[PDB]
Amino acid sequence: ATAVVRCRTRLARRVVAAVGPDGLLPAPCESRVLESALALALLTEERAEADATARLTAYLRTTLRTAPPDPFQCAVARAVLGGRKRLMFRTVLAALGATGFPAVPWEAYDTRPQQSWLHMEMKALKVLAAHGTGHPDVVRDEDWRALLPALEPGPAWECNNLAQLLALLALRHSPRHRPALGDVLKHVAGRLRPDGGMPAIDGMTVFTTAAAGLALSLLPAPPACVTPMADALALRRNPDGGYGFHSGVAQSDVEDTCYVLEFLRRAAPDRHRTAVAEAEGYLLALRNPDGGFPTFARGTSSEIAMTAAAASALAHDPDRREEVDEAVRYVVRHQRPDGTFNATNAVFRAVLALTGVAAHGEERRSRARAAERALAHLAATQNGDGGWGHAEAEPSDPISTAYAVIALARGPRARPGGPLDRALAYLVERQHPDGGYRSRPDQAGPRPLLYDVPALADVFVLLALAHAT
Repeated sequence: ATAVVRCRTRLARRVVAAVGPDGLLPAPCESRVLESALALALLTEERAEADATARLTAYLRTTLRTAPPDPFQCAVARAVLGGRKRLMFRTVLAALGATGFPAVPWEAYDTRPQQSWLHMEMKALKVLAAHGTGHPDVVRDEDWRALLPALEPGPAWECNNLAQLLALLALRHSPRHRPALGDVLKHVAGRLRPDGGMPAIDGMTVFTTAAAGLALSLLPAPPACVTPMADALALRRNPDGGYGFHSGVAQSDVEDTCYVLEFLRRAAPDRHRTAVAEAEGYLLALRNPDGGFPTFARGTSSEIAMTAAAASALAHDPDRREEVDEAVRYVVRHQRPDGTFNATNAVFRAVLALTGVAAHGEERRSRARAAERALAHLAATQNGDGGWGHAEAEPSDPISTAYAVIALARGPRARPGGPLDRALAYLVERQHPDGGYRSRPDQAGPRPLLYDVPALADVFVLLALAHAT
């Protein structure tokens, strides 16, 4: 056939091959400087795990020399080797001796409990700031109580190594929590990767399996493995009907749940009808009065990408027309004067909602105009090699390009030399001999700090090729 179809075929064979007999696509996360530096600080202050501390140290020196991350993580590493976001990051550096502690009232550190990861991280930072400024009396019992999960053995609570490491750095100052510290330090040291670093998270297998299942379910003849992958996802659903990003993550989120719902709707709508209905209920319970959807917790601000993803995922059931149209109207109202709302991810989400949801009359025209401007922004920012980078002046990467391809697949048909044609040729050219893709990562957490789940590059390119072919 075409070079594009041969590319899609080799990639689909690779993604299918990577799915295991348990139905999951493994998605380990690479070591990250921030968590590796915090682990080094913790083990060093506790004079523990000598072999792990030396490997962590060599990992940090190597990584600064050969592949340095963003400037914040570099300063964190050098500290250990030698709005609300600003408060968090400055307190981390101050905890490591790199800057002064923010001169803020202590209430600056208090956060809403349902943002449960951030809540524990900010309690830990409050405790470090209270001790670091010489006011340990400030810490109240409810501050310590929020940190208790960090003293449980096994993998980190919510798969979140940053939250556990910050909590332990705080807890080692408390005489009544120190009996539990020795055992967890053993578990922490046991997490080091082959390169000697600490990963940000245990993995992203739920997110990655769902997105791959969706991509596979969009092929002309989906492979048989979509059924065990649907099964593996549905038996991991949380009590509220939603999905966390990995096994063992109790905090459901909208983005994971939308990928699972979209996949299940295509691959197992009857076999998993109850899981489908429960994920729909999860999303509907989260919807804000303005018609948008938050990332995790209702009452928190609606976000464009989450609003667009939920609109698309809910559009299947005709009983939800009202909710879906309100969400798409929210997307139209929030388009920026340059057609926007990395750069290409939100455009992808918005364009699929703008063109997938059925509409006629004046609303059809309004949505069509919005999608045109978004696809025009993509055409205007396309790089000479046919790809897109994570911002307009950045070199191309396959994942940013994959997102743009999914959106452009909803525009006019590919013409030779046109933007979609050139983007597909870019992806064809970037396929590695083993059939896969290597890419700059685009997942962030805590925003804007990137972490690298390499399995996602193959999956998002496959999703793009499946949409575009």
